[PDB]
Parts: sequence; C-alpha cells; structure tokens
Amino acid sequence: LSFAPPASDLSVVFLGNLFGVVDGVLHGTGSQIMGNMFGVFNSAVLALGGIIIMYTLMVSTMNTAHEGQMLGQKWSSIWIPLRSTFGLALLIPKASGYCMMQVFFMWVIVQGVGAADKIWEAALSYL
Amino acid sequence: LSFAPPASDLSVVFLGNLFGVVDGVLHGTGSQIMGNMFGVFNSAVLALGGIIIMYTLMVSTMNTAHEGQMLGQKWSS
Amino acid sequence: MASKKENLKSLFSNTRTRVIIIFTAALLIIAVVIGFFKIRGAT
Amino acid sequence: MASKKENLKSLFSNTRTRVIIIFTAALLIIAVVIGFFKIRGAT
Amino acid sequence: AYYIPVLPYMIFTFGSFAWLIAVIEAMVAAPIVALGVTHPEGNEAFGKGEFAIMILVNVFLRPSLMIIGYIAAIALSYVGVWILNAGFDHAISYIQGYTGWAGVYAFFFSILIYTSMYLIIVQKAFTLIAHLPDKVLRWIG
Amino acid sequence: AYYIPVLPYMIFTFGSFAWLIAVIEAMVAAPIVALGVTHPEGNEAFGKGE
Repeated sequence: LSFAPPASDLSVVFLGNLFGVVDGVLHGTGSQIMGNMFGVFNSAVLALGGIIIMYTLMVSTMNTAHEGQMLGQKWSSIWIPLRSTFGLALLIPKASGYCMMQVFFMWVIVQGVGAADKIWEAALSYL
Repeated sequence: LSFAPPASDLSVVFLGNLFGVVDGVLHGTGSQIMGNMFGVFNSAVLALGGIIIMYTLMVSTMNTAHEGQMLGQKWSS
Repeated sequence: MASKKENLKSLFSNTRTRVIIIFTAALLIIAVVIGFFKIRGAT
Repeated sequence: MASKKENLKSLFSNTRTRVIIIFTAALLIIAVVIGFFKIRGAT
Repeated sequence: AYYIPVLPYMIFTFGSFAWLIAVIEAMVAAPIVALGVTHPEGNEAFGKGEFAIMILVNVFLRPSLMIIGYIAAIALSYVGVWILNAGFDHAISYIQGYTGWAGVYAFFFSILIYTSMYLIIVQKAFTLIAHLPDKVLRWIG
Repeated sequence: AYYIPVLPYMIFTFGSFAWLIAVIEAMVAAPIVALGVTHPEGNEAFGKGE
C-alpha cells in the first residue's frame, strides 16, 4: 500500500536539517537559507518563464497565421486554460519559500526513503 | 552430451552458497539473507508494477475512447 | 452522439470484452493483495 | 493566402478564443508581477 | 584488520552523498518541470514528461537499490574470500631455484598478493552498491 | 619469477567476479522483464524483452 517512514529515522531528520521546512511533509527546522534561496530562485525562474511563454505565444500565433485556420490546430484550446493555471499554481512559492511541486518531489523522496526503510527492516528482522 | 556440469564443480557450489536455494536447479543452503531479500524485493516490485499496470490501463482506455475502437489497437483483447 | 461515456457503455456492453476486462482486473487486484500481505508480513 | 494581419484579426475577433487568450495573458501578467515583487522585496 | 572493517562505511557514505546530490538536482529541476507544464505545445497533461518521470523514478529507487547493493555485497564478500582461499594454496604451490632467500621472499610475495586480492575483492563487490541503481535506470530508460 | 606466475590468476579471479556481479545484476533484472509481459508494445511477443 503505502508507508510513512518511522519517526526516529535520521534520513528525514537530515533531509529537513538541510532543506529547513517543507509544508506538510516534514516538521523539522534547520538552516532556512535553503528555503528562501529556493523561493527567490522560483520567482526568478517564474519571470524568465513568463518571458519564454510570451515568446512561445508569438511563435505559436505566427505558425497558426501561416495556416489561416480559426481556433488553432497545433493546440487543443480547451486544455490550455487549465494547463496554464495549474502550471502557474505549481510555481507559486509559499511563505516558506517552496512551490507545490517542490513539495511533491520531497514527498517522492521521503516515500523512496520509506521503501528503502521497508527493505532494510525486512533484512534486519530476518537477521 | 546434455548440458550438465559435474557434481564436484565449485561454480555451482559457490552460486548456491551465495543465493541460498533455488527450487529445482540447485540443492543446498548457505546465507539465505538473499532469500527474504529477493522475496521482499519481488513483493515491492509486484506492488509498484501493479500500480503501473493500472496507470497504463487508464491511459489505454483513454486513448481508445478517443478513437472509438475496442480495447485499443496495439492492445488486443 | 459519440463521446467517452458512450464508448465506455459500448465496451462494457460487449459480453466478451466485459468478462476479459473483469478477469484481468481480478488478477491485478489479487496481485496487489498478495503483495500487500507479503509486505505486511515482512515488517 | 491572406496576410498575417488578417489571420490575427480573425483570431482576435472570435469571442471564445479572445476570452481564453485574455485570461491566459492575465495569468502571465500576474505571474511576472509576483516574480518582480518577490525579487524586489528579497533584496 | 582496519581498512576492510570500515571500507563499507566509506563507500555507503559516498553513495548516500551521491543520493543527496541527486535530491538537490531534482529539487532544482522541479520548477523547470512545472514551467514545462505551462507549454502551449500539444494537449498532454505532462508536457516534457520524460524528464519528470525519469528523474522521479531515479531518486525514488536510489535508496532501495543502494540497500540492495549493500546486502548483496555483504553476501558477496564471504564468497569472494572463499574463492580466494580455494584458489590460493594451489596457485602458489609451484612457486613454493626456490631455496634459501628465494624461498623466504616468496612467502612475503604470496602474502603481498593474498591480502592484496582481498583488498580488491570486497572493494569490487562494494562498487556493486553504486552499480545496481544507474544500470537499472538504463533498463527502464 | 613472482608477479608473472600469479598475475593471470588475479586477472581470472577479477573476471569471474565481473561475471558474478553480472549474474547478480541479471537476477535483479529478471522481475522487471517478467513484469514487462503485460505490455503488448512492439512486434515482439515478449513486450519489452530486448
């Protein structure tokens, strides 16, 4: 099914000691330069990404103008609003300085840690 | 003659010493930590792969719903 | 007319496709179930 | 074929394409505004 | 008596460091992926989803596979020293003219090989700790 | 008189250990390829069996 790693493990302890605070996946506190540094990196990459989506919008509309067809054919126009809003939401840093998918990746990390903890626990229980 | 290594060879001796016992190919036991090791690895990979099969199953159903055929094209019935 | 729901109804209406899909789902669920039992027993 | 300006005008004039495009431009402008505010506040 | 008992600790700490660096790399990559979400390319819900899935499964399976290699090399060390013990006594036999000083230094050299082999032997098995994960990623993709 | 008589022994042992690492790797790989039976992708009847 699924597993949260045991409370006493040092792997997540040091994970949070490095990254500081991640919302909803870890409660420990450490050196928080990581958090706001990643937050400012997220804001910067958001600005450059906005520039890049504007450029991709120009090239996409130029390509569509070469066809002369309404509603566009290179993109499904019903998926674009939900795609854009979801991607923008996942790039919003919270007060702790992390985006939603950074939390997603940290959750994947701790889940892999828990799987490794299962394997090691089975080995040691047999031992 | 048939492929059958001799009885006194140490290649299979050390192979079975390492991997413990495999049913029907090797006789003898050693450090069977590898046994439960591969068992739990098999269980974990079975669960994760099962999740993967359900995932690819809804991908295939969504793909075939767009076309209108039965159980997709590459996937047969 | 034609949509995803109608496609789902058409696939479920066919007896042979329905039974093969149900059988494969049964094998999948028993696989994950035996995996869960083995993992729980390991811990 | 017609000039690119005619195609651009036809794309803009369509109501539903117009509303999606203006909405997405609003999301983009809000994103860059938030980014600018953050990089200015952090310094 | 000293290097062998600790070498697994060195290699496992370095492997865990590689894992942590991978965590940092994927953490840095995550905003790039969520920026890839907002591409106007196609209608897929993942965009450039090869990167996301590949890096995610890599970091997810890195620790379990490191433990896999750890226990595998623990099992491998004993079979390795047993290979060495089975082979050494006969491989050195004719080397043991070989009279006088030649006989003395010969003993030295054989010992200089024995532990030498030992020092390589376990070490290679322990590179297996770093051998399973990446090669595994070659299989899935 | 010393290194030459024993060097081939070392090389063969290291090669056989490369083989042992390879067989362990194949043993670990077996569940993945047995898992690939489900997918009918490709012209092959084994799924992903290359």
